[PDB]
Amino acid sequence: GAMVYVFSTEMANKAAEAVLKGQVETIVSF
Amino acid sequence: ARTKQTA
Amino acid sequence: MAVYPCGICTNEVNDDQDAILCEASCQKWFHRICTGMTETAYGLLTAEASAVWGCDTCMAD
Ligand SMILES: [Zn+2]
Ligand SMILES: [Zn+2]
Repeated sequence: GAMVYVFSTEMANKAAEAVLKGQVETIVSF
Repeated sequence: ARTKQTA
Repeated sequence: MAVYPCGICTNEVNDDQDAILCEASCQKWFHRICTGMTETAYGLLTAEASAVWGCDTCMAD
């Protein structure tokens, strides 16, 4: 896709832990 | 994201 | 002399090291360890074709 989702290290680390727990959703805003 | 693990 | 000096430590970023490109802005390579990024976050960002990472300096801007 054309969209680009930008992660900080903090966000990536947090996302990663959630993914392992099956929490895969993040809410788009801008 | 582009890493050293990127295929 | 390094071709891709780490954005944090300034040592060469080699192909056999975990490292990520600041695609958000500055386009320097950064060793995963230098950034404080976990192995799991690194594998996740690698697998996310639509995701890019930004270093702390670039994200703060
Ligand atoms: Zn480094
Ligand atoms: Zn940067």
